[PDB]
Amino acid sequence: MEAKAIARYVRISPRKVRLVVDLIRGKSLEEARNILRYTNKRGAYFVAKVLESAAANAVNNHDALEDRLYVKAAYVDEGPAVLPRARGRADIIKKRTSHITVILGEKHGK
Amino acid sequence: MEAKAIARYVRISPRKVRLVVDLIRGKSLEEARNILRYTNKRGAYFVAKVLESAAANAVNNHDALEDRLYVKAAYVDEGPAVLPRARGRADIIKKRTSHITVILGEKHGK
Repeated sequence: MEAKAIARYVRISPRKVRLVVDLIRGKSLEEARNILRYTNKRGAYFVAKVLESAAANAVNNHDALEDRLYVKAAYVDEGPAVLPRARGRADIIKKRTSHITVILGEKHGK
Repeated sequence: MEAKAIARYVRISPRKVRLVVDLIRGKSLEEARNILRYTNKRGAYFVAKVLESAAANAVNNHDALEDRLYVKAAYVDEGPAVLPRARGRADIIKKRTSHITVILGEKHGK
């Protein structure tokens, strides 16, 4: 009935990612892919990656049909702040992370 | 997907209920409540019921704070069909029922 995928600790600000997921909510899988390819917003690549994982889960788990898939939900949860360069005590700032969730469903199913 | 509630077999056409859930997606819990109270669309009552169930679960069981809750996702799936008559031959579907899902989460992100 439903397929989903989640990407955790993505190194992008939730505020930036939110801009991208709102573009694809409610769109067919085909339309969502097209939108993400032609937007130039930082974060598109990461959202496209989760979308492709959700589609694979739909096809592998429930043998759902990709041409019937659409984005029922897409949202972002705030992750912890993290210090890049792991541990090198230089002079770098802290960046926020995001957890991205995409849920796909198909028009007419079982 | 912090706190989720679902209402199944709602005897209202998915197309009609969708117009209601689109209004509250992404809003804070308090604003969604006011939106539903003032909206004069069929299905508002059933959406309100699912929202309140999700809110009760979030606050009572998940120890989440009502002031930080927002509608991360809200969507409608197509449910079983209703025939034109209860007995005798039928050659068309009258309408479809709907399943409504609402997922609440805390603050930041969208």
